[PDB]
Amino acid sequence: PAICHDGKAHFPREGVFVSNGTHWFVTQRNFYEPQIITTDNTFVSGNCDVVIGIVNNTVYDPLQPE
Amino acid sequence: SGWTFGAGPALQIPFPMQMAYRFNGIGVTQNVLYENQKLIANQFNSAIG
Ligand SMILES: *[C@@H]1O[C@H](CO)[C@@H](O[C@@H]2O[C@H](CO)[C@@H](O)[C@H](O)[C@H]2NC(C)=O)[C@H](O)[C@H]1NC(C)=O
Ligand SMILES: *[C@@H]1O[C@H](CO)[C@@H](O[C@@H]2O[C@H](CO)[C@@H](O)[C@H](O)[C@H]2NC(C)=O)[C@H](O)[C@H]1NC(C)=O
Repeated sequence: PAICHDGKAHFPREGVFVSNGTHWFVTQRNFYEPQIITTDNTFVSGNCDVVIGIVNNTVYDPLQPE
Repeated sequence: SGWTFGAGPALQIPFPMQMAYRFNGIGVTQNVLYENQKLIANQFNSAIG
């Protein structure tokens, strides 16, 4: 349902989280297209204790390297 | 499978995920359901009872 980077659930703005076994991606509902889980396609709103089934994984910040 | 079985083959999806998708359908976003899932389950069970 969500992804916990640093104590914060990251829900997908559009599409669902999928993992090809080891690496988690965000894809649309009606067509499989994996995308790296960034802050653009995910919105953070939560505490990461209430959601059930949340996986930890990690998110990629497109501004930190720059 | 939610609505996916109404279009083609049934796409097996978890029920909390399907419910969050239904909430996204009506402009409520997934975080509401994933933060109130126990309350929603209790309300649904009470209504069905
Ligand atoms: C899931 O997909 C990812 C691709 O995002 C795989 O990661 C590797 O990514 C590099 C990119 O530099 C590719 O060159 C590799 O071919 C990818 N690995 C594989 C096995 O294809 C990741 O390994 C995939 N996970 C599984 C279990 O297949
Ligand atoms: C996901 O990250 C969380 C971050 O809070 C970690 O949860 C830890 O769980 C252990 C076991 O109860 C506690 O002792 C720690 O205090 C928790 N926090 C940290 C920062 O270690 C853990 O790394 C991951 N948990 C799961 C279930 O994947």
